[PDB]
Amino acid sequence: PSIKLQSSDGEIFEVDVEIAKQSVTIKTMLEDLGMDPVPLPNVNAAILKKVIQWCTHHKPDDIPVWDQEFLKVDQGTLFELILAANYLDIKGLLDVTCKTVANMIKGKTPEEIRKTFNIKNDFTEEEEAQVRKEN
Amino acid sequence: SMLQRDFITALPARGLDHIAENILSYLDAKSLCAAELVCKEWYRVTSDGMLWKKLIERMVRTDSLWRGLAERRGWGQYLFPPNSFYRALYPKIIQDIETIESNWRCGRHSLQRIHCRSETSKGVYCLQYDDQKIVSGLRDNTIKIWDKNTLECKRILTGHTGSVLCLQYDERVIITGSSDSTVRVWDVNTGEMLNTLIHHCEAVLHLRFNNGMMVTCSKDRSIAVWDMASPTDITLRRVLVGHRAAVNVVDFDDKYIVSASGDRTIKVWNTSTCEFVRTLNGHKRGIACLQYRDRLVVSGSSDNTIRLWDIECGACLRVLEGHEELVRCIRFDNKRIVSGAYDGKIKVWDLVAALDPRAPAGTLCLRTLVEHSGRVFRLQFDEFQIVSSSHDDTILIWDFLN
Amino acid sequence: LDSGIHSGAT
Ligand SMILES: O=C(O)c1cccc(NC(=O)c2ccc(C(F)(F)F)[nH]c2=O)c1Oc1ccccc1F
Ligand SMILES: O=C(O)c1cccc(NC(=O)c2ccc(C(F)(F)F)[nH]c2=O)c1Oc1ccccc1F
Repeated sequence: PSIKLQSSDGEIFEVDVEIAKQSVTIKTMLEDLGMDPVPLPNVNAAILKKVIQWCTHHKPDDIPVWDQEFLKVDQGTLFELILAANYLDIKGLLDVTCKTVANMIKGKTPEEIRKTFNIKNDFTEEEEAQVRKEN
Repeated sequence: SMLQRDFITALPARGLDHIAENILSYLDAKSLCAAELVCKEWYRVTSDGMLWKKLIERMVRTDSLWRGLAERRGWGQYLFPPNSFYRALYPKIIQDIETIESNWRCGRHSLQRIHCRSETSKGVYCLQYDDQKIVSGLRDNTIKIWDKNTLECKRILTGHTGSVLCLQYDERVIITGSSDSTVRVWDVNTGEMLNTLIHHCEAVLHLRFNNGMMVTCSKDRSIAVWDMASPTDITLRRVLVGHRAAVNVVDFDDKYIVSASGDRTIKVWNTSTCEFVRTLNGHKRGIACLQYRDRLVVSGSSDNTIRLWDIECGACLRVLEGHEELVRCIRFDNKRIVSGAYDGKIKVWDLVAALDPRAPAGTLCLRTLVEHSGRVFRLQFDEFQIVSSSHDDTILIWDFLN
Repeated sequence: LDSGIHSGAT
C-alpha cells in the first residue's frame, strides 16, 4: 500500500507504507492516530524528497559510500536533514548525519574547526589560556 | 540553504542539546580537546554534557583494558564529581596504560607464588581464574580452588581417580577431564559433583564448552561432541575420528572445532555438522597446545616452535622460534601471545608484529620469564597479569601493574 | 612426557 505524505509547503508525496514507517513519527501517526494523509508541518518538500530517497535506499553501519555522496550538501542542508531526522525519528538518518558532522570536526585544530563552520573565537585571552592549560 | 552552520551552537539553542552532545561523543580525546577551544558555547556543550565522563565510559564499554583499570584503580566507582574531574582523569589513565605496556615490554612485575603442597604426586596440570578465585587441577587427582586475593585454599574437590588434566568453568559448573578417562561436572559454588561422563577409553586430555555444547578429546585418538541441556542432562552428539594419535587439545567456536594431535596435525571440523574440513600440516612433531578464536589458530609443538594459522585458508602465517624445549601451553589475546615450555620458561610474543610479514623474527619475542623450576603445564593471562602452573607444584601470578 | 599430552609413538 501507498500513503500520502504532506510536506509543510503542501506538496504531497506518494510513498510505500513500508518506506514511510521507517519514520517512527510517521508510523505513530499512521498506526495510533490513523491519519491519511500524514501532515508534516516541520518538513518542507525539498528535504522530504531527500529523506524519502534515503529511506527507500535503506529499506547502516557507520557511513557507506552511497551515504557520503548523499550527504555532499552544504552545511545548512545537512542541518535541515538532522532536524528532519529528529522530527521524523529516523535513527539511521540521524546517525549518519551526526557522524558526518563529527567527521568534519575530528583531526583539526580549533582554528581549523572555526574556519570549517564559520565560527568566531569569543574567548578572552585569559579564558583561552586557562582552557589550554587544563588540557 | 546556508553555506556554513555552527551545529554545536545551533542545536542547543533550539532545545536539542542531546544531538549536539551526540555529535561530540564521536570525537577522540584530542579532537574533544580541540572542540573545547573552539568557542565558549562549544566548551559549555562539552562541559554541561559531561563529554569527558562519556568518553571514559565509552572506553570502559569497548576496551577490557580500560574496563579492567576502572575496577582495579577504583575510578569506575564514579561511572554509569564535575566534568573537570574526568577531563583531568583521562591523561592519568593514558599514562597508566603506558606504564603497564612498558612493564610488559620490560618484564617489570610483582610475583605471587602458591605452593600447592601436594603430598605425593606433585604438579598442577590445568587452571582457570577470575577476580575471585583460581580453580586448578592437580596430579594428586583433586581440584583445588584458591582465593585470588588471600591465596588460601578454599575448597578441595575429590572424585577423580587419576590426575586432573584439563578443566574449564563458567558461572554454573566446573567441568574436568582426567587420566581416569572420565569427564566430571561440579557445582562451581558448592563443589558438589553433578555428573560423570563414561565414554572415552583412555585419558581425557582436553575439553572446552560454551553455549550448551562441549567438545572433549582423548588419548584414545577421538573427539566427542556433547549437547548439554543442563549439568545433569548431557548427551553425546557425535564422535569425530581421523586423528592417528592422541588428541592433545581441542578448541571451538560457532564456525569450527579445532583439534591437534601427536600425529603432527591440526584438524578443522564444522561445528554445525561435525564434518571434517581440512588438515593443517607444518609442525614437524606432535602438537601439545593450541588456542583458536576468530580466524587465528596458534599452536605449540614438540618441535619447539609456535605456528600461527588462518583457519579459512589453512595457511601458516608465521613460525615463532625461540623456545628451547617443548611448547606445552599457549594463549593469546588482542596484543600478545604467552607460551610456556618444558624448561620452565614463559615467553611473551608481540602478536601484532608476528602477524605482520614485514616484521623480523628477532623482534617478536618481547621477553622470557623464568620463575618456574619445572615444566609449565598451563597459563591464562589478561591485560594485567599471567597465571601459570607447573610440574614444580606451584601456581604463579605475574602482575604487570604496580 | 607428562600425563597431559602424548606423542604419536607406539
Ligand atoms: O611431514 C609431516 O608433517 C608429517 C606429519 C605426519 C605424518 C607424516 N608421515 C608419516 O607418518 C609416514 C608414514 C609412513 C610413510 C611411508 F611408509 F610411506 F614411507 N611415510 C610417511 O611419511 C609426516 O610426514 C613426514 C614426517 C616425518 C618425516 C618425513 C615425512 F614425510
Ligand atoms: O620425528 C620423529 O620421528 C620423532 C623423533 C623423536 C621424538 C619425536 N616426538 C616427541 O618426542 C614428542 C613428544 C610429545 C609430543 C606431543 F605431546 F606434543 F604431541 N609430540 C612429539 O612428537 C618424534 O616425533 C614423532 C615421533 C613419532 C610419531 C610422531 C612424531 F611427531
